[PDB]
Amino acid sequence: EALVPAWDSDIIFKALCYFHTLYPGLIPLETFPPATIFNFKQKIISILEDKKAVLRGEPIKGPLPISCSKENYRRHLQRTTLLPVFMWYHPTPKTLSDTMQTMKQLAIKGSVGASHWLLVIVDIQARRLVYFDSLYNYVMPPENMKKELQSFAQQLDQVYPAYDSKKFSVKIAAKEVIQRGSGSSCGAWCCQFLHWYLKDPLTDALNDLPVDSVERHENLASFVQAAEAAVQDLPELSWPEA
Amino acid sequence: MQIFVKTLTGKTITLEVEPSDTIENVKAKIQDKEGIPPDQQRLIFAGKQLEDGRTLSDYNIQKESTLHLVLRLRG
Ligand SMILES: [Cl-]
Repeated sequence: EALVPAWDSDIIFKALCYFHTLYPGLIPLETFPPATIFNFKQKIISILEDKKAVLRGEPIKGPLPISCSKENYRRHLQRTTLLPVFMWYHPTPKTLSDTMQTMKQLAIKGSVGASHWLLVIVDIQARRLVYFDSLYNYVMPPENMKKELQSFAQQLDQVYPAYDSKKFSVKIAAKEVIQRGSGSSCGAWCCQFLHWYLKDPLTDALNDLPVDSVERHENLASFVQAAEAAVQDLPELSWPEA
Repeated sequence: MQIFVKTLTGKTITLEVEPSDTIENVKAKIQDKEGIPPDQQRLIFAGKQLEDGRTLSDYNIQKESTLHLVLRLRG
């Protein structure tokens, strides 16, 4: 029974909560709503500004999560070393506001359609931005996304300076298509890649996958079965303690 | 009394409710405005999920309080 169903915002959130218990530097950012390709940079800048405020002992400007107490959120901003920025994408809408309307319409229908889950990891400790597209070039060619992210890295060096002067670097994770053998396995792939990264931030696991699509998909099914078992009894709509 | 319900787009819905209203009755009032079936809705106030079988007053919700509506988003 090797099924990989299309993972929704709720199971992705529960996996994040679980991954925080294992790696406390990960902050389980909410996915209701997740970021988009049109506001992920703004969302990350807002989070980093709040972390700077908590380190100075000042008030936060928000926005606050809805399933976390304000004081627990302040404790997670003090702790965190890694931002797991899930992004929901659809090829039809071309602005932020049009993408939010498309997201509501598909949420209410219960349809996957042409929608896709992407991941940007902000590694604060390594100063690394990592972009993972299981479909390789679903949004745009990778050399175009690297250029956009290189300009954003320069902005982050001003927003969130280190003690020393180290500049943010950019990694495009997928060197060719990852997700073969299914149209609906993107959210599962994102969580599997994030777990490999947490185990090893230099991971080369994407370059060591089975060649035939039916075996590669079976292995991801095993991960999905283990993750669903691990989160099943963890608290619904409730952040863990920092 | 009036209360507000925030959705994923950031748009706010206004409802007319009494404190003795059940959470299932609130979810029906949201269906009347937005066309979302109650079984697809979860509601949050003060960091906690509001449970079917309880009332608004069981959570000390007051005039002009804001609730959050959560949906499941596939991809
Ligand atoms: Cl954290």
